[PDB]
Amino acid sequence: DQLIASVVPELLPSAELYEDPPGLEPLPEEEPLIAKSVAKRRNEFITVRYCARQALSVLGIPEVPILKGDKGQPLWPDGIVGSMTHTEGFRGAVVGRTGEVRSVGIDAEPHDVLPNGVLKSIALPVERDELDALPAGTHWDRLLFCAKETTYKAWFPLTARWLGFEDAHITIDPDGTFTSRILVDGRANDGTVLSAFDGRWIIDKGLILTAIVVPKLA
Ligand SMILES: CC(C)(COP(=O)(O)OP(=O)(O)OC[C@H]1O[C@@H](n2cnc3c(N)ncnc32)[C@H](O)[C@@H]1OP(=O)(O)O)[C@@H](O)C(=O)NCCC(=O)NCCS
Ligand SMILES: [Mg+2]
Repeated sequence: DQLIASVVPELLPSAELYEDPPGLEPLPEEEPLIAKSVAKRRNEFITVRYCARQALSVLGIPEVPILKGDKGQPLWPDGIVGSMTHTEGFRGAVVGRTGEVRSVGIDAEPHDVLPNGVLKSIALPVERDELDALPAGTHWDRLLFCAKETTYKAWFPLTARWLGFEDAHITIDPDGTFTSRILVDGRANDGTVLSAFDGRWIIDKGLILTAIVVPKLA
């Protein structure tokens, strides 16, 4: 039934909430990050971290703050990878152990057309042609955007480098998979090279959810 669980492997626990339940609070160490933030931002930050801590507990990790690094990335415990996402109607998180996977990214977007002008900013010309050829009945522009954001979230923990929308070609399959091909140098922090990612996607509840797992080194 759950969206994240439908697009990631069983060994990565996940949790998701569609509303902000009453009474949640950040951990004390997290409060400074949202002390001057509007209510919508506070709620998304707090609720998503409740989900992340639930998933962490399945791995046997007890309550821990989830702070943000220099580029906004979540700072997980040593030995853990994970990803979080929040949009109106969705907060979700997934975590895993570094002994089982290398990286994970997820992203939820509303299943609506992109705002005016955004497709031109995020798509390669060839991608625009590809999207126009896909079957009618899905907002392929929004799916592409979501998949590219997930690509960055899986890439950044392994490279510590920017990846722009123009720096990867994403090909969407109607069957619920996609691929991301990196067009820039793919050197990762540990000396390996990233060149392509395999992704999965689902549309339900008026939402798109995309996910990439970078698998354990073969
Ligand atoms: C960072 C980004 C991908 C977030 O995606 P989004 O769809 O806007 O927002 P989401 O709600 O899905 O995800 C937000 C969460 O991403 C996570 N995040 C932020 N920066 C991150 C990073 N550098 N690496 C990994 N995860 C990151 C955080 O946990 C954040 O939630 P928090 O602030 O409550 O901790 C997006 O805002 C962005 O800046 N994109 C530019 C880079 C990009 O997408 N390149 C395309 C590559 S092909
Ligand atoms: Mg999003």
